[PDB]
Amino acid sequence: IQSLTARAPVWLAAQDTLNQLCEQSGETLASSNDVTEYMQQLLEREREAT
Amino acid sequence: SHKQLATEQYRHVEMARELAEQSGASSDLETDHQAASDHLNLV
Amino acid sequence: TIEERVKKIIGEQLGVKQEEVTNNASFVEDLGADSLDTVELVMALEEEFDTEIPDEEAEKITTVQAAIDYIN
Amino acid sequence: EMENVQKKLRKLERDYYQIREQVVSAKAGWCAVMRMVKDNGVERRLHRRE
Repeated sequence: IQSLTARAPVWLAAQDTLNQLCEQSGETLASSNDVTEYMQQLLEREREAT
Repeated sequence: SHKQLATEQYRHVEMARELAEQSGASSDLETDHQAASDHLNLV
Repeated sequence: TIEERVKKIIGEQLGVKQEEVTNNASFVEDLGADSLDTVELVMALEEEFDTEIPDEEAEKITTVQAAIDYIN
Repeated sequence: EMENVQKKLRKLERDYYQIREQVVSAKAGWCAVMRMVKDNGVERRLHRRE
């Protein structure tokens, strides 16, 4: 319980930022690799719009 | 603590009852031993 | 009648109106009240009727109807 | 001694009674606030669960 309690607030802050970020986008993220692939799609849209 | 106190009250009453019986027995024994002391003096 | 107490208090403790609660449903999941909210509801019921409900009996009120079943 | 503990039980019982009124009266107001807050504030803006 002490370990979990020390860990909790950081995880909660991270989750709030993540939810805000993915909701700001159209697609919902679920993993590190998923975030990376979304990076790549973002780059492609940059270089088309430009 | 409420239920514990109820149970403790019940047990306490039981012990008091058996001690009352021993008190009565002690009075009876005192009667008998008074007679016994009288008998010793008579002999 | 006297049940107006329960069917009132329930709403006042859960944000729903008097008629919203259905006897078939369950407080734990079908009313949105979590563990803390259900504890508050049962304890408010205890306060209103100036009585006591131990943990074992108190845990048997997950359904809407039970709130009156133990009362009447 | 046990009779005096019984009287302790009575004192504790009235303390419990006080606490119980506190709890129910507090919920009565929680109800109203969470009714009004549903104008999208509670979603994530006010509920800073960190």
